[PDB]
Amino acid sequence: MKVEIDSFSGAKIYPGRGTLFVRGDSKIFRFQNSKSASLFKQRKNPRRIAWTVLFRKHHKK
Amino acid sequence: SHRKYEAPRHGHLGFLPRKRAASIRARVKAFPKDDRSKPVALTSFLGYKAGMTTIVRDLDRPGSKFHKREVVEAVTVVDTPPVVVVGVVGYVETPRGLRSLTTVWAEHLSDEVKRRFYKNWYKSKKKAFTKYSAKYAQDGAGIERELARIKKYASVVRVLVHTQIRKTPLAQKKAHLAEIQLNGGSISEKVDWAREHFEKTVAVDSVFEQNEMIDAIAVTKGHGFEGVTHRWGTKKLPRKTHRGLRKVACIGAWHPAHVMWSVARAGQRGYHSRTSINHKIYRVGKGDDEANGATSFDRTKKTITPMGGFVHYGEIKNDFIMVKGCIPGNRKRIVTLRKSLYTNTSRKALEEVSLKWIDTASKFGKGRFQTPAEKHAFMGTLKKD
Amino acid sequence: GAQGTKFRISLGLPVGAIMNCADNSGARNLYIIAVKGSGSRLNRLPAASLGDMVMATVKKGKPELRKKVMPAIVVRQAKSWRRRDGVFLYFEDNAGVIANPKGEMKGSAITGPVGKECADLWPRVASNSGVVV
RNA sequence: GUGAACAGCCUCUAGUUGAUAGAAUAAUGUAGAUAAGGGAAGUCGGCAAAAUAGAUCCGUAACUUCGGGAUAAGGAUUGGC
RNA sequence: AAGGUAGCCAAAUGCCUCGUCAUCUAAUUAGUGACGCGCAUGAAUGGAUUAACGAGAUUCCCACUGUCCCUAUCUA
RNA sequence: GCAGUCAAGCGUUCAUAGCGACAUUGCUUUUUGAUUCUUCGAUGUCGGCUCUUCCUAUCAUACCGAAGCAGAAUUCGGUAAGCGUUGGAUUGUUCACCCACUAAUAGGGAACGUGAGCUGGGUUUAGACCGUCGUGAGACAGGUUAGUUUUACCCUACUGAUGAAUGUUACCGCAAUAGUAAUUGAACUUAGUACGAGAGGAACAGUUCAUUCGGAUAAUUGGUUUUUGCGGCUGUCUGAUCAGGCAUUGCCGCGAAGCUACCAUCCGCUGGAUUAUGGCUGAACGCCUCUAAGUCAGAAUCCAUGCUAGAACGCGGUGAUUUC
Ligand SMILES: [Cl-]
Ligand SMILES: [Cl-]
Ligand SMILES: [Mg+2]
Ligand SMILES: [Mg+2]
Ligand SMILES: [Mg+2]
Ligand SMILES: [Mg+2]
Ligand SMILES: [Mg+2]
Ligand SMILES: [Mg+2]
Ligand SMILES: [Mg+2]
Ligand SMILES: [Mg+2]
Ligand SMILES: [Mg+2]
Ligand SMILES: [Mg+2]
Ligand SMILES: [Mg+2]
Ligand SMILES: [Mg+2]
Ligand SMILES: [Mg+2]
Ligand SMILES: [Mg+2]
Ligand SMILES: [Mg+2]
Ligand SMILES: [Mg+2]
Ligand SMILES: [Mg+2]
Ligand SMILES: [Mg+2]
Ligand SMILES: [Mg+2]
Ligand SMILES: [Mg+2]
Ligand SMILES: [Mg+2]
Ligand SMILES: [Mg+2]
Repeated sequence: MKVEIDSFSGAKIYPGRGTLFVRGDSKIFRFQNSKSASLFKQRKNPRRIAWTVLFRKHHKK
Repeated sequence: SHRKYEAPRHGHLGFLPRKRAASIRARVKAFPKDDRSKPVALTSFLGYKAGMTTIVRDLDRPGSKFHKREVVEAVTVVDTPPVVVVGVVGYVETPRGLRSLTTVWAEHLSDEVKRRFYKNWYKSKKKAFTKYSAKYAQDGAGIERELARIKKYASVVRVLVHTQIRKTPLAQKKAHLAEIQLNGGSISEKVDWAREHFEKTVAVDSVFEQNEMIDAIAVTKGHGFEGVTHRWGTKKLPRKTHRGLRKVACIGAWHPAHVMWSVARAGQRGYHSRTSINHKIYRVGKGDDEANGATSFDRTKKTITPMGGFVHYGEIKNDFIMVKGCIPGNRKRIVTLRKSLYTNTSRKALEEVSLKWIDTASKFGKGRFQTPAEKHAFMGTLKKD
Repeated sequence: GAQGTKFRISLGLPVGAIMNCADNSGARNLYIIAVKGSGSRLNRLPAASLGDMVMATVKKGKPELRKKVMPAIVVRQAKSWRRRDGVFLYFEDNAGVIANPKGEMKGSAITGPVGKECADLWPRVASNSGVVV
């Protein structure tokens, strides 16, 4: 098998978990759950969401 | 006049009546045909449904698009601690059907089985089988006399077994007693096999094996009184409908001047006996084996129990059977697993299954980690520790 | 002229749905009036999914393609479906391409992604498709 | 107090706390709600429901009894400090 | 006694009739525009046309939606 | 409306492959008439929607016979109602007419099934308009518009649910009877093969999926939110702060558990006896004949296997059976 990475939060995605989204520009997005998928659809910036991997990297947590 | 348009009937008329089952333990109404030229073995086993999970495996199916490619499948786990043999029963053929002739019990019975014979166990004097045990106090002529009668007259032999309910995380403490038919060997061999196994345990791996099709017999989940719309799947009436719309508009013609048995009516839904066939075994699990949930590819040291335990059930500390797909009945319910009644060779059976990965994430939410070690490695140190 | 079979995909385009035109035939949208190979059940609308062949009419585009019935093939689906590898996926819109009954495309180019199921079933769609999934 | 406001919503003075009760949470209802993808294919009929909504700025057709049509249509903005 | 003029129409008025042609639709006994020997249109028993107005009768389009595909769930 | 008999002729030749004039015998009550027996101290009246069952004069599917059946396609007929027979535009429509999918879009009954099941568009109260008719009040199986759809708590039927009495009580079983279920298609391959001058163009076995239906199930995905679980936001109130009340669940985002969806996943068994039909042996009738005696193979048919219920007046095995 292969473990994926959430496109919004950076959480590992095991087989069968979450959903895969293909945008009009043929770019693939992966989400571990509907929480990050909903935040992605609301046009939220991952770097401003405190519990994401990108936020912790930016603030050196 | 004839109906304007044709449509198939709603519901199946062979599963009538839709009433509550007589007992919570579903009856086994048929056993596989006996082959006398084989060693004596059990034909069914008892267990408790724990929950469901997910596995990943390669598909071995030439001609399919997903041949030699990974697929994701749902499985059901049944907790199956060893059963204890506590008696035997002989049956005689009669023009009026099979008739039980004699029952012989073991000398000693644990409190688990004795609780089955009481409704008020805490107040009872616990006198059950006290006088019967005296039949063993002598040389055993009384016990030997009844065993000879079974050998001489009986044509079908079954053994009385009970589960070890104390080994499960359940709170019942009262064991389930059932009859299991013995197939293989002559009548004398069946009786001798039963006699030697008195007060002994029979493990699940001695009954079933890997890649074997089995049948599941259980009572379905109950839902109480239900309307026709969900009980039978009839079409909902328009929004304009006066006096309600979750009904059947016409329940019968003028003649015959009666409501017919084939018309959908509101009533009990669920808690029915069901027999589902052709379920393939994916894994026969060992209780004392660490890394139950490990495969030859994953190689991590983890049991079959998901993080936080099975929801509403608990942990799996005994042997288990992994069954592809879903099984009738809900969690914590006693189920009966039976061997198939025919030799299936549709190439869906006979396929060798090798698991690659077993999901052990928490089923109490959107679980993200297979093991506690994975969570610690991903998150690092916390304020708690 | 399907080149094989297709595992079942969730239906999301019943009769009456309008999807975008993904080729350069001059049409802008497709109005679905039927689905090839659909079954029969009282009150149930025929519905199509990725890789299905439908009968459609062009509602906006070149007038020479309007007011007539022509076959079409769905290449993108907004309704989520599960593949046999356990992945639920969906596209941003519904799109189709004009084809003849034999499966040959009327246009010569496809814009946007194309589902893997559609490409395998229809070789001509795969030839004119740039990126698959 | 909010706000254009005798609107809706909350409060002071004053006045009530009256309408048979307890337990449980089946079906079917009455009343109030939400729904993936499609979008009137439902139906005699878009019935019912949904969408729109205040204010400021921009922009506004045919026709016309020249008074209108007009908030036509169609866009942008709105907190706190 | 005079023989339907100016107009208007398969119109809420046409039996035959789902009239004929065009338009609208994948497909229309519907709608609209034309045609008129009009069973049985027609001039204060008022004819024809009309901006604005209408809890009036109709057709189509956009938006919108559990009306429907096909049902599910929650509260009193 | 449907089905026979006869056979002048049609069919290049050839009555009866498929048709069939002039005549003639029937069947049906899904047409409309004829009649006026039942109901006027009232049996709710058109169509649609919903739902069950029945009939076969069979559209499709199974197995066959026949052809002017080379193949492909089609046509006629037999056993067969087991299993299906749809989505839309216009019309109140029954009917009709087109578009399209499909293996196929067969015809009918059940008080012209079904209004204390719905709906109320039409017809068929009272308002109003038009045309023709009438001096007029008014008429029109002509058109047009607006017009209250009541009651079940009783008996039975049906769906589920308890239960006295068979020494008491408990556990494990038997199976009389009743019910019963699966369905159809495509692609690959067979095969560009058989067949055919050519054009064209199969089938059995095997494989992979799908359609309609059924029974379950909730690992996953999606829906649902009084977890009023966490966070955010407006107005007002508690002096401020903290933390809260009210706005009939204030509103918004996320949201476990439970429930739930061809919007999710899993599963849906194989033996016997036969129908049509094709045969064996074989008389009647020295020959000949599937039939008379006997007998073989045979259908989506039937009976079982399997599946559901368990007679509350059908039955068996086994445990323990009380002293103030
Ligand atoms: Cl049935
Ligand atoms: Cl309710
Ligand atoms: Mg269901
Ligand atoms: Mg009503
Ligand atoms: Mg869970
Ligand atoms: Mg929706
Ligand atoms: Mg949506
Ligand atoms: Mg319509
Ligand atoms: Mg309709
Ligand atoms: Mg309205
Ligand atoms: Mg006229
Ligand atoms: Mg006109
Ligand atoms: Mg005059
Ligand atoms: Mg008389
Ligand atoms: Mg009556
Ligand atoms: Mg009456
Ligand atoms: Mg009637
Ligand atoms: Mg009524
Ligand atoms: Mg009635
Ligand atoms: Mg009645
Ligand atoms: Mg009316
Ligand atoms: Mg009137
Ligand atoms: Mg009413
Ligand atoms: Mg009984």
